Formats: sequence, structure tokens, C-alpha cells
Amino acid sequence: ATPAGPPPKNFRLPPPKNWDEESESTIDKVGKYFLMTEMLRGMYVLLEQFFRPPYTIYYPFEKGPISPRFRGEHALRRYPSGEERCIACKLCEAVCPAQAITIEAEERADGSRRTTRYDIDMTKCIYCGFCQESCPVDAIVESPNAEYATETREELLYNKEKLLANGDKWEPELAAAIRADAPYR
Amino acid sequence: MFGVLFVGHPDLRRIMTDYGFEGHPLRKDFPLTGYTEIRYDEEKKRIVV
Amino acid sequence: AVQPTKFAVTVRQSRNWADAKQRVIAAYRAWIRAAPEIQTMYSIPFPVSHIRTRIRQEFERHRYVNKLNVVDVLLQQSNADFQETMNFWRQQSHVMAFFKELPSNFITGFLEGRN
Amino acid sequence: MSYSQTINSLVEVVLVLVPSLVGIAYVTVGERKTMGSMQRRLGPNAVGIYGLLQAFADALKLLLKEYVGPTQANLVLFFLGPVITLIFSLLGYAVIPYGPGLAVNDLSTGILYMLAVSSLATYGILLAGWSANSKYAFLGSLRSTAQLISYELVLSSSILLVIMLSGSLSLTVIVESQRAIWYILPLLPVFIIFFIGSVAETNRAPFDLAEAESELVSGFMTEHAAVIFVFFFLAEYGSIVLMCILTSILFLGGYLLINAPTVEGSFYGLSLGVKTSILIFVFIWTRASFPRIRFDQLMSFCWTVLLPILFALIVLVPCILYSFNIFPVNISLL
Amino acid sequence: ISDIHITRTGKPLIRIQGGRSSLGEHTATVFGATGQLGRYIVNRLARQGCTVIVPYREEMAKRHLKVSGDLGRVIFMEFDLRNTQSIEESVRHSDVVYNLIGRDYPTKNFSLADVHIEGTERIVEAVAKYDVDRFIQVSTYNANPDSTCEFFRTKGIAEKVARHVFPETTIVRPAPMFGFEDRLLLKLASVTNLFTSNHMREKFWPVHVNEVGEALERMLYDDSTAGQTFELYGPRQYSMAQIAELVDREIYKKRRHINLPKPILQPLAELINRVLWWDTGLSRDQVEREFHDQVIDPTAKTFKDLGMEPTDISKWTYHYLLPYRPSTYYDLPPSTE
Amino acid sequence: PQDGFQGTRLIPTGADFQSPPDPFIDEGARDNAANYGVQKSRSGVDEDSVEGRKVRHYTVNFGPQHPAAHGVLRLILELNGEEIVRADPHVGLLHRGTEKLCEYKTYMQALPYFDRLDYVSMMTNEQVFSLAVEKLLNIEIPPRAKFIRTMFGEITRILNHLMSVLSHAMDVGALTPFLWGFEEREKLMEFYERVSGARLHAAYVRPGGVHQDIPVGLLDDIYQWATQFGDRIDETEEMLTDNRIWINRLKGVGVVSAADALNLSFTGVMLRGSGVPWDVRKSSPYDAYDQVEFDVPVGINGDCYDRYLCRMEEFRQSLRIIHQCLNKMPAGPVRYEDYKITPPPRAAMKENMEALIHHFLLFTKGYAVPPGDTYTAIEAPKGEMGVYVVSDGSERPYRVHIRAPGFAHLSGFDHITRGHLLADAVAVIGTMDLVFGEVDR
Amino acid sequence: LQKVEVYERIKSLLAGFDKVNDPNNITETAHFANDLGLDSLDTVEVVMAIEEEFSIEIPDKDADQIHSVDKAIEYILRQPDA
Amino acid sequence: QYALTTLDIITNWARQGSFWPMTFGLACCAVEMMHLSTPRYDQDRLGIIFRASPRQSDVMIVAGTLTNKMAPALRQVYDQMPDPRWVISMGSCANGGGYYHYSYSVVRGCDRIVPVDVYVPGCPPTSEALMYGIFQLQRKMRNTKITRMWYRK
Ligand SMILES: NC(=O)C1=CN([C@@H]2O[C@H](COP(=O)(O)OP(=O)(O)OC[C@H]3O[C@@H](n4cnc5c(N)ncnc54)[C@H](OP(=O)(O)O)[C@@H]3O)[C@@H](O)[C@H]2O)C=CC1
Ligand SMILES: *P(=O)(O)OCC(C)(C)[C@H](O)C(=O)NCCC(=O)NCCSC(=O)CCCCCCCCCCCCC
Ligand code: SF4
Ligand code: SF4
Ligand code: SF4
Repeated sequence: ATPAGPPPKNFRLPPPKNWDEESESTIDKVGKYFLMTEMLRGMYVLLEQFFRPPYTIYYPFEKGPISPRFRGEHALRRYPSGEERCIACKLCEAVCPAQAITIEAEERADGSRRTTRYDIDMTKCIYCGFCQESCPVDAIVESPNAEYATETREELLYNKEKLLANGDKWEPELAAAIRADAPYR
Repeated sequence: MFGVLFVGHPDLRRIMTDYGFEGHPLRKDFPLTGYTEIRYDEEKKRIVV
Repeated sequence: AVQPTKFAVTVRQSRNWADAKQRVIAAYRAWIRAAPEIQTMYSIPFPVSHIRTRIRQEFERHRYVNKLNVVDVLLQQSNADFQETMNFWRQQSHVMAFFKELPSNFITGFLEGRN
Repeated sequence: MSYSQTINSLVEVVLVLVPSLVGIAYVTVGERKTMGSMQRRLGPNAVGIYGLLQAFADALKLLLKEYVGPTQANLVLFFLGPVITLIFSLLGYAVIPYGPGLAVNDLSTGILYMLAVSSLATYGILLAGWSANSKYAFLGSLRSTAQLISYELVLSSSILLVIMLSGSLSLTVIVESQRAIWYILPLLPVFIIFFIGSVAETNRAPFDLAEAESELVSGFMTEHAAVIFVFFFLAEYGSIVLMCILTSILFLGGYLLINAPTVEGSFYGLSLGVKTSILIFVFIWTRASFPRIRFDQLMSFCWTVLLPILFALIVLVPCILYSFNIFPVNISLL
Repeated sequence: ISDIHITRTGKPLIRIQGGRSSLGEHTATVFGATGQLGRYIVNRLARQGCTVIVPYREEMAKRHLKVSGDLGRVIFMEFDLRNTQSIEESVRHSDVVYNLIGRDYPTKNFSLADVHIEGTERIVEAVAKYDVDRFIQVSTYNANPDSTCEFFRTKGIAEKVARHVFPETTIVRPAPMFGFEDRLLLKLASVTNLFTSNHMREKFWPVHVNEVGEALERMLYDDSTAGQTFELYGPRQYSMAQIAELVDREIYKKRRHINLPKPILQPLAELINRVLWWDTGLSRDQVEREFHDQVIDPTAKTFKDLGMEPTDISKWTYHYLLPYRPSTYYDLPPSTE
Repeated sequence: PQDGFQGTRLIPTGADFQSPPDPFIDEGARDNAANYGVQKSRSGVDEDSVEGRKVRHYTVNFGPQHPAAHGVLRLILELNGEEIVRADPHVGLLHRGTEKLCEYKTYMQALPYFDRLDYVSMMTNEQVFSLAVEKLLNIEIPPRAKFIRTMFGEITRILNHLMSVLSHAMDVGALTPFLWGFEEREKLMEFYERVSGARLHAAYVRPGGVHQDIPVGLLDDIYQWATQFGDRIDETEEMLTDNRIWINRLKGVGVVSAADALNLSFTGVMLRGSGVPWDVRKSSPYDAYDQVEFDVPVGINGDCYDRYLCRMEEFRQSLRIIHQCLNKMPAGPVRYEDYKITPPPRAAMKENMEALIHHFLLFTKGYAVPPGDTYTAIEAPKGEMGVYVVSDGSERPYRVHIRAPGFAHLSGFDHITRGHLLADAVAVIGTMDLVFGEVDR
Repeated sequence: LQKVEVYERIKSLLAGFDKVNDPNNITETAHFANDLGLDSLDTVEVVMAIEEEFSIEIPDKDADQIHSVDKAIEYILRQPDA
Repeated sequence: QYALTTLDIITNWARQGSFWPMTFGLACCAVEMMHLSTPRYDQDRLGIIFRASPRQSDVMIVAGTLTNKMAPALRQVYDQMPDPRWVISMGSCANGGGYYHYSYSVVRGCDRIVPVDVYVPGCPPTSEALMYGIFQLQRKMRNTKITRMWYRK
């Protein structure tokens, strides 16, 4: 048990106190017993909570606070010209810890290295952000969006058509989050 | 997990795996996803393997 | 320490082949004695004859073992499978997963795809 | 009389049952909104304006929810127990004076009537729990039986100390007697003890052992769904209010104030309700303040603390009465 | 049975066999699949990786079916019989169409003639319109256009309409069915079924619903079953009295019935069906079937023609009636008397 | 191996080396009140080995679908009336093969798994895995990372204790303290969601430091929260410490002696409740702990009440440590300055060749960990949390084994609970502070 | 019990067993293995069947001793249940 | 049609206003689930109280990983939940197995076991994301045709 070496000073407890050694008055001890004193204090503490402002917010009219680093649903992003930023390096497919990303690429009609397939199984994803961490060109990002609950699981299998549409819709926040969070990356 | 007997052990039985489970999943030759999977069956009205 | 459960048996090695011989008979007896009790615990709709048939076949697959250290692993597994069954830790789906209610020729296998 | 006997009886029962069943619905919302305030929450504020339609959605949802009759359950008894508990809990409102004699039955023995009706309704809990033939409901019912072996003597002992002062056993006479002083002043220990027993009598927290959710899943009502569950909830919350009314009848002067008949009769009704509503708050405040007691400890608390003190008062109190020449006349007067 | 199926239109289907992740290659549409039979055909098709369109009416009652198959396998379409478009939208991607739509009793918007004749008419006319390979319509036993029972007559005329429009129809005539959630064994163990016109002495060859779903699965694979007519009945003949005897032996309850004279009961039964919204088991025609007896029409293929041997209802009483045993007799073994 | 085929020498067993006690000084047949006639075989006539295998005690499945089960435990209880004669906890209902899945991941890819073991103590679980890999990497993480990891280590400790202590009070029947303390934890998950992007599974603490640096307003907001958290501890102190129903539900309950608590593999409060002074942050200082002052709460009776008093003291000691970390936060990097181990800044990866090659290799291959094995242990909020990592010299671990405090604690459940009532079992589940992500792994 | 009574039921059971070589070989002094052609597991089933019919429990020590019909008869008389 | 809609309105309003989920939870998604019962979101302010028994429950939220050892128990308590009943799948593990999808002991999505009415994304979904999925389910109740369904048959 205790450390080797000299035993801790005063580690041995003092000898037990007898009933007639407890220095509490009978009037106090009996009063506390019969008057339920300590539990009246607890009742009172609830009373002053009753007259304190509540903590509650009125979701969805009010929303709790989220940061620029918040990790929500995925979106594929474009350059200011409308060209896709994704170049099919496959780094995010490799680093994924849950194997939720499946990518197929080719040379495009104009000789460009672009994806032909881009799927995220949103029921396999763990929402860690490792895929946006690894992107060389800021293509895959996680939006600040958390409200995208669906009726079926097929609605959670995102193809490139769904992910580009997400970036096309959410670009103003995705840009404002990257702006606010880039220097720390 | 590995299948090592401990002679003298009182109450040596499975502690981690499913009840009818067969195999030792931390063995290297045990495949990552195993051999079986379960589903609820509509015709039999139970979980089947 | 914590109490071993109702059918918990201490893990011990077989002294000789006579020891193993007597233990295997004890385990087979204890299983077929319990088949009526398994049927009503797990609401088996088959008769107890089928349940005892399956117990016999499980023992028969280890019939031709001539190694004490393989038998004792096997006597371990049956002890845990017996204890697991009698204390009702497993459920009906597990017990029915145990009852199954490959192509018989090359040509049959070939024509359907492999099997 | 001026109109029919049956019509007078009809509208009087309605004026008692209907406002009480409305009052029961609001105690359930009020408890949820009161604890939330103590819990820095809001409570129901979206089922109706300010959440004032929440109990009705809960009630309506359950009467449209599927009932299940378990295969292992004794089914006639599985339905009989909640029906007994509800009917016999609501019967206790038939002797409440909402004014001098303003009761559905101004019985000469309305205190014994309340003890008989409460005891009979707890037997439904025992029966329904046993009938389910499931472990947790079985363990729930056994706790409810232990609990009545704990609080019934305590209430009966406590009330007998009030009857020594009143001399009547009629609910109006006891209230009329308190025009001299409220019985919470001379009988202050009895008021605390009777209130403690009433919390145990209602299976309210810290004595929610029969239906404890952290020890049993729902105790006696675990197999009960839809209307059967709703029968047990109306019985419990109707029992809370009734015990708060009775505590106000016996210690707080009842209806005593703290067209012309209508204006006066209203003041009695408000005064009883205000004192009842304060005691209803004390219940909810009590559920929010304390941990659950252990059922062994509740039995020992009633049987080695409460009853020994109540038996000594039963000796002491009449000795003070004979000594000061204050035994009440037991004739009809007030 | 093989890894290659070739259909009547001649398209090939290269299959990978096992599991819900594999390729069954068949796109089926099962009308009337939210009933009692419909799940067994849907589970059989779905768990072998086939796409199944499930035309439904009430959303919450279709939900147990999705569990049968993998993602994207079971497709729900919301339809009505009198909505031809929704019928046509549901069968036009398909290589087999199962018609399991029927109702024992008339409703305020469907007579037995309207749900059987006209419903089959629209379904078969869409099968013809989009050239679907196979059409397995399920009729009833004793179906006859010359019958006088509305059930046995109207399901007998839809049989002829289907053949007249799509001659390759596999017509399937099951006997009264037993199984889990069956309206055979569960009614005899119930307490509502107290009224009766005969003395429960009508006879039939009851058939397991599980073996009928299997039979419908095998008709899809045995292409030669097209254009045929199948009566799917059990191994023995029983009366309602013999079946009810088995139920009492199993649940240990000894149920009882109140017999009524048919000129008296039948008018009442037509009132209960017209004044209550739920399936009451009682109606004028269901009383008329109650007095009728099952005849296995020859020249009709059987279970043996699928290479299947049905099992007797007695072997299944313990499995399906055990929920109805009283606690005292519940822990007992199956009767096997 | 081959010799085992036929009969050979029997492998020696603990029964063989048993020794007879000396009769001159032996006093008593039971020096422990745990086995003092509060177990099985204290009633009936015959033992349950022969002629007793045909009968059962009243056996109830306490969980999994149970509130006091707090999740996914199947605790099979044998009741003699309302008394526990035997407790058999059945676990593995949240066993998901984490330790096998880690073998098909790079070391980075396995770190989010540790977020999900004790899933109220994410950043502490991350730390024990980050300290084992850093030891096998033979690297020294910078001072700012060590102070961030100790500060968020104690923010995590407070978060766990809020869930642990107030879930435990909820089981005993006290509802209101749970609600108050969950606003404070709701406050503290902002600090998580501001440095990482997650309220719960941060993936923040990683081998080599932390993923990103704290944002420029975070230290001031942590200090603002710190100036009021003392009042929060006192008002929950105000409903339970002196409550006579709280005292009689926990005092004398779940009693384990000091010498048995060590023999049961107990750690943390389960050990310190029994009077042993032992803290892993005091005995093997890790991160910045040896740079701060804190006290170690130690009980004397080894019961649920002392364990409650030790945990309510750790609220005050964690808040004391947090203040010193805010004061002593140094400048500098938050990642070890080696791009062969930690990812380079995105600026550098887009600007320079050796930064791009290193970014590419760290996210595809991973970094290689020099071969060897290690046991690394930290003072987790639930006890000694440890990891045994075996290294191939490659980029994937050969073996990752997690030593979970609650696995060692739930095993001693029948030892301390047999003889108490059904409510006392509820009391002991909450004092023993179980999360079955770590128990099952 | 009666010796002839506790033997007549055994012959019906033993003949009722599926795969004895021939029902004639059952005598009062017949051996399961040498005569009736029953291996280890078949013999354990036969003692199990005998115990179920007589509604008695045959313990492990004396269960092994029953390798012949006569030994079953003597044990049945020795154990006081029927 | 007017009266049969009005019954549907009053029926669905009750199902919405009294929304009682089972107090059942498997892992860390339950942490975010119990944060809906705490003061910031105060799930009771909308009429949502967690009932322990499946007999008094309307909705089962699968908040956690479904292992093969638990699947019989999840299915058993779902069957024991009375009609009308709903299932919310919360989290990647209950959706499709999540981070443990390639494990030997994990059901790859709870909808291999029970039917599922709404799927919430995230690991963990934020407290508000779960509230958004409960708002989807109540919006589905509010459009559920009960009495007008019978009137079509
Ligand atoms: N079960 C038996 O004993 C026997 C059955 N049969 C026939 O077998 C078939 C399947 O039997 P079973 O599953 O037990 O029958 P059910 O009555 O249980 O199912 C009938 C199906 O038909 C659908 N349906 C009925 N009327 C209509 C309508 N007007 N419009 C659209 N859909 C409609 C129902 O959909 P919904 O649920 O939405 O109403 C349901 O899915 C039926 O055709 C039946 O007549 C014949 C002989 C014996
Ligand atoms: P006779 O001299 O012929 O003796 C026969 C035996 C079998 C003893 C052999 O001669 C022998 O010695 N062979 C080697 C031992 C052997 O057969 N096996 C080792 C025994 S362990 C074993 O076989 C375990 C089998 C599986 C588990 C038990 C069976 C029951 C499983 C579950 C039943 C249903 C549950 C729902
Ligand atoms: S890492 Fe980014 S750029 Fe590279 S393939 Fe993936 S999404 Fe495209
Ligand atoms: S955030 Fe999702 S998609 Fe990206 S790496 Fe992690 S699990 Fe994969
Ligand atoms: S989805 Fe994520 S948070 Fe939820 S149980 Fe699974 S790993 Fe934990």
C-alpha cells in the first residue's frame, strides 16, 4: 500500500472517539435529528435555483454555438472559376479510418486528372475530419451543417453529384470557415 | 480471444464474444470480418446466422 | 473471490486416457440427460430425439482423436457450452442456429456454378 | 326541496368530479414545470400555449395506444387491479367539504371512509403487479405491500390524534373546530409525521419503491400499457391531491379563510385550493430534493421512529386534555 | 437453380446466388404483399438479392418488409387499384408480377367483384401493356365463374380475364392457409370467433403459408410453370372441428362456439360488416363459404409438380399456438398426441 | 506440444502449491466480512453440486435494457428474496473488435478508436495512446502540447466526474444534481468543439502533440468558466454530502479492504477509497503533471460514501490544476517539429517540396514506429488506463491491447456486492463508474 | 418392484431401439457390446433410456457398471423408485 | 372528409405532443441523447419523456452500436413496444455499422434487425441533429393519414 521508506507522517489514524467524546451538544444533535435540518438546507437550495434564469434555448429558432472547425456533412468544392478542385490523388481514400470513401478516376476528355466516381458512405463515416486534413487542394470539406437526417439509408450514400451540389450550395460558409481556420492548419 | 486454456481457473468461459460464437478473433489467421453475420428473418421470425 | 456460476467446472488436465475416456462419457451422458430440459427452456418444436441426434453427431466428429491435449480442449468447450446452455444465457436464436434442419456430384456442382 | 333529487345529486357530482379531474391533469403539468424550474429547465411549453394542453395529449395518446395482454399474465386480474385502483382512489373525493358540509356525502364517519377507500385501492396495485407474472412487476408489487405495512398504521395513528381534539370523525366538524386554531399549531409533530406518511402512502419520492425506475424498470406497472398505465397514473396523481386536501382538512383549517352564497362559497373553494396547492408544491419540491430511500430503511423508519413517537403522543395528548378540562363534547354542534 | 436464367422475352440473367448482397437479377412486383402471404414471397425474393417493388396503400403497415432485403432492393411504390398510372409505374421494370390482391369481405368502396375482377383487369392489362415475362396471379380454392359464393365466383372470373389478356398466366389456387398471423389457427384460438352457422364441419386440405411462398418462388425459376394452373393444398383433409380439436389440445383452453341458423346469422353478419370498420370475420358471403366444401379440381398441377411435399398442420400447432397457452401449461412440451 | 499428445508430466497448478496454515497463531475461520455468510450456500440443505443442480435461486436479468445498467450490461442476479446471493455480470454486448481493427490501421488511423473506449473521457484515452506511441517513437513533444494535454486532461476529468458522480446520484434517486451538472458539461464541450470540431470525439491528442493550436479566445473563456465552477461543486455538495438519505444509501456499502482492492486489480478511486495513497500522475508523472500542485483524495472506509467524497474532491483539484495550466501556458509549437512524424502546416505543404512529400507519406503510408513493445499507463478519470502496444517497425501496430479500469472493476462486483440488497447493487454500479466502451473494447 | 415387471419393459425398450443387430439376442444375461452390438455412446443412451422409463436418476459411478441387462435389473431393484 | 381529417389531426397532435422514447442506449450516441433531456434543450418542453419500460414507449432510438450479442435483445424489446411504434436510428454504427463495419461482431446497421423510420447522421450526431430527426418523425406523424386511410381502405 503506502510508499516504501519512512511511513507517511501521521498516516496512522487517531484512535476512535467514543460516544461521550463527540463534542456536540445534545440539544444540537437531537435537534438536527428530529428537525431534518440538513435536508431543509437542500430544499432551500432548490428554491433559489427556482428563481434563477433557465439555461434553455428554443431550438430550432435558437441554435447552440459551433466553431469554424466544426465537422458536419461533406461537400466537394470548386475554384473561383467553377473548375473542380479535386484531382483524384486518393489521399483521403487512403487515410480514411472507416473506409467510407470510394474513388475512381481517369483522364478527362481534355486530358485533366479528374474523378469519375466519388462516393462517401455517410453511414460508415466517423466524422473525424482526417480526409479534409489531408487534402492537398482543399476539395473535401466537412460543412457546418448537422441537420440532414433522412428517411432512408440510400439517401445517405452520397455520390459526386450530391457532394458537388453540397459544395455549390454551402461554398460561402465553407470559404468563411477555411478563412477563419486556415492559419492554424 | 486467443484460445489459451488456463489450468486451475474456476469458471473459464467466454467473456467478450457472442454466446454461440466459434473461433478466436485475435488470432492472426482469423479474418477481420469473421465468417458469419446475423439478420432478423421475416419467414422464421427470429435472428438467424 | 467471485463465486463461480451454477455449472462452472474447474479447468483441469486429463490424467491419462482412462481419465479422458470417463470424462467424455460423463459429458455425453450429461448432454443427453438434459435434452428434455433444453426443449422446454428454448421452446424447441422438434422432438427431443432430434436434439439427442445432434449431440451424438457433435461427439462423433471428435471420435478419432488420439491426443490427450486435444481432447482436453474439447472437454473444455463442451463444459462451457453445457454451462452456457443450462443457465439460459444463450437464447432461442442461438440454439436454433445450432440446428441446420455442398453439391453431391461434380456435374451438379458444375451446372449451378461452383455449388 | 325545490327541484329534483336526482338532478341536484347529478350536478353536485359533476361539480366535484369534473373540476377534480381537470385539477389532476394540471398537477402533472405543474410538477413537470416546477421541477424544471428547480432544474434550470422550462418544462412543457409547446403542447398548447405555455404547455397547458400537455396532459391532454398524454391522455389522448395512451387511449389510442395498443394494449398488450401478456401470455404469462392472469388477464382478468391484469385488468381488474388498475380498475380497482382508479375507482377506489377517486371515491375519496366524495367526502371532501368545499365549505361547511359542501360535500357529496357529509358522512358522520368520513375519516374512516377515506382509510377504507385508500387501503382498497392499494390492493389493486398488489394484484396488478402479481398478475403480470414478470419479475420486475412481481418485485414491484411486493414493495407496495411492504410500503402499506409501513405507512397505514402511521396515518391511522396520526388521524386518531386529530379526532381526540375534534371529537367527530366528520370532515366538516374538524374544519369547524379549527376556527379556534389550525391543528398544525398544537399538533406540529403530528403534521410532519402525517405529511411524511402521506408521501409514503402515495408512493411518491423519496418513497417511490414500488415503481422505482432506477432499480426496477417500472415496478408493478412494467407490463402495463395504454389505458391500464393511464388508470394507475390518474390514481397516483389523484391520490396526491386527495392526500394534500386531507392534510389541509386536518391541520390547515380546510376551507377556512386565511350570488351572495356564490361569492362566499368561492372564498371557501379558493382557500382550500390555495392551501392544497401549497402542499402539492411541497410534494414536487420533495421529489426534486432527495434521493430514494431503501425499502428496508422505510419499514424500519416507520416502525422504530415514527410509530414509537406516535404511541407516546396517543398517551400524552388525552392526558393534556383531561388536565386542562378540554375534552371536546362529542355531540353534533359544529 | 442454375447460375443462368433465361426469361420468356429471352433476356439472360447471370446470377450470383447467396445472401442479400448478391445478384438475383430478377425484378419482381408483388401486388397485395402487405397481407399475410405477401411477406413470405417478398422475403424469399429479397434475401436472394432480387429487386422487389411493393405497391402499398397504408405507409405504416408496409414497414416490416424493408428488413427482408439489402439497400435499394425493396422499393415501395404508393398506388391505388383505381389509379392505373401507379399500377403501370409499378410493373414496367419487371420480369415477374405477382397478384396477391384479395379481400374476403366487401367494403364500402370495393365489392368482391370490384377488387377481384377489376383489380385483376388493371394489373393484367398493365402486364400485357409493358410485356412482362411472368404473371403469377393468386386466386382461391373452389374458384368458379359458375359459383354462387361471391368469393369463389369473382376470383373465378378474374382467372379467365387474366388468361384472356395474358395467356401465359400461372394461376395458383391455394387452400385455406395456416402459419404465423394466419386467419385459420389464430382465429380458432381467439375469443371473438364465437358465432358460426354450420357446426364447424366443412372440410378442406389446409396448407402451410410458408410452403406456398416457397411454391411461388419456385414458379419463377421453373419457367415451364407459365400458362399453368396450380392447386396448392395440404396432405390431409380436416374439418373445422378437427382443426379446432388440435388447437384446444395445444393451447389447453377448450374453446367454445355459438351456432346460429344460417337464415338468421347471415343477415346479421351482413350488418356487422356494414357497420364496423375492422375485419370482423363475419359477412354474408363468409357465412356462405362456411357452408361450402373444398374440391381439388383435377388436371391442376400440385406441390409435387414443384417437387415439394407439404407438411401436415398438426406438426405446426405447437410453434404457432404457444403464445396462447395459459401460464400453467406454457412450460409443457409440444402435444405430439 | 508434441509431448501433450500422450500423457506426460501434469502442468503445475495453484492448487498443488497450496500450503496449510499454522495452527498456533491462526485465529478465526474468516478474516473477511465479504465471505462472512453473505454468499451462496448459506441456506438450503445440500450444496448445488449434486442433488441441487435441479433448483434455481430467483434469477433476474438486470439489464441490458435498464436505466441502472447505464447502457449495455447484462448483470444476472440471483436473489434470495431481495438479497443478492450471486452476481454474474455478462459483458461483451458492446464488444466490437476494436483491438483487431487497430491492426489494419496506421497509427494515426487507430487514434479515433481510443476516443470511443471510455467515451466520456475522450481526450484522456487519446493521451494514453499518444504517450505509448511517442515512447516507441522516442520523441519529446513540445512544452505547449504538454500543457494543453494536461489542461484538457483535467477538463476531461471534470467531464467524466460530472457524468459519473451525477449518474450515480440519479440511480439512487436524486434527479436535480444531474440537471445542474449537465449545463457545466455542456459548457465544457464548447471548449472541445472550439479546439477540435467535435463535441465528443475530438481526435485532438495525437502522438506528437495536438492536432491544431487552441484558438485566440479560448484561454480567457476557460478562465471565465473557472471563476464560477467552484459554486457549481458546492451546490451539488449541498444536496448530497450531509443528506441523511444519501449517507445511509452509501455508507457501509460496497466495502473493499485495502489489501483486497490491490488483489482485485482496483485502481483510481476504487483503490484510493480503501486508504491507499496512489495516483499514476503522482507516481509516474506524464505530460505537465510534475509541473503542477494538486492534492490526492484518499478515503478510509473503502465504501461508496468515501468514494463519493474522493470524487467530489477531485472536482476541486481538477479546477485547481486547470488554473495553473492557464497561468503556465508557454508559447511554441503544438506539434513535434519533425515532418517525418507529424503533418506539416498546410502552408508549408503547398509551398515546399519536402513538406509535400512528407504530407503525402504521412497520410498514405503513415509513419513507422521503431520495433518493440511497451506498457504505458495514465491516471484516467476511471482509474489506471493502460495500453500494451507491440510494434513491427512498420507503419501498422502489430498488437494494440487496452487495459480498461472498468474491466478490472466489474470483475470484482460479486466480491463486494454479494449479501447486499437489490438497491445496493444499483449503488455499487454507479460508484464503480462503468462505461462499457472500455469494458468490452 | 417386481423382477419380471422391471425386465419386461426393458425388452420392449431395447427391441424398440432402432439399430440393435437382432431383437432375439436380448436375454436376462445379455451384454450390450458383445451381444447387442452397442458401442460406448449407444450403451450410455441405453442406461439413459432405462433411467427415463423407470423415472430414476442413475449416478455416474454406477451408470458405467451397467454393461449388461442383468446389471440393469439388479440396480433397478437396488434403487427404491418406480 | 372534413371530420375524418379532424380525427386524424387530433390523433396525430397527441402522438406528436406525447413523444415517449425508451430510455435505451448502447454507447456514446446515448451521451448526446441524454443531453436532450438536460437544461439546454429540455426535451420535456416539447412533451418528450424517456420511459424505461417498452410497454410505455412510443419510439425506440437506437443510439449505439448493435453487436451480434445484443441484436436478440434489441429485437425483443422492439417487439414488446406497442402500436403505433417508431424507430429512430441515431449514429453511423446503428445506421450502417460505422467505424466497426468490418468487425466480426457488429451488425452492419440496425435495419438488418428492425425497420427504421428516420436516420440521423453523425458520430456522434449533435444533440440538435437528433432533435432535427425527432422533428422529421413528428412531421411524418403530422402527415400520416390514419382515419382518412381507412376511408380509402
Ligand atoms: N389466406 C388464406 O387462407 C387464403 C388466401 N387466398 C388468397 O391469397 C391471397 C393472399 O392471402 P393473404 O395474404 O392471407 O390475404 P390478406 O387479406 O391478408 O392480404 C390481401 C392483400 O390484398 C390487398 N388488398 C385487398 N383489397 C385491396 C384493394 N381494394 N386495393 C388494394 N389492395 C387491396 C391488401 O392490402 P392492404 O393490407 O393494404 O389492405 C393485402 O395486402 C389473397 O388474394 C387471398 O384471397 C385464397 C385462399 C385461402
Ligand atoms: P467407446 O470406447 O466407443 O467410447 C466412445 C468415445 C467417444 C469415448 C471414443 O472412443 C473416444 O475416446 N474418442 C475420443 C474422444 C471424443 O470422441 N471426443 C472428445 C470429447 S469432447 C466432444 O466431443 C465435444 C463435442 C461437442 C460438444 C458436446 C455436444 C453437444 C453440443 C450442443 C448440443 C445442443 C445444444 C443446443
Ligand atoms: S484527397 Fe482531395 S483532391 Fe485528393 S482525391 Fe481525395 S478529395 Fe480529391
Ligand atoms: S471525416 Fe469521414 S470521410 Fe473523412 S476520413 Fe473521417 S471517416 Fe472518412
Ligand atoms: S456512432 Fe459514434 S458516437 Fe455513436 S456509438 Fe458509434 S462510435 Fe459512438
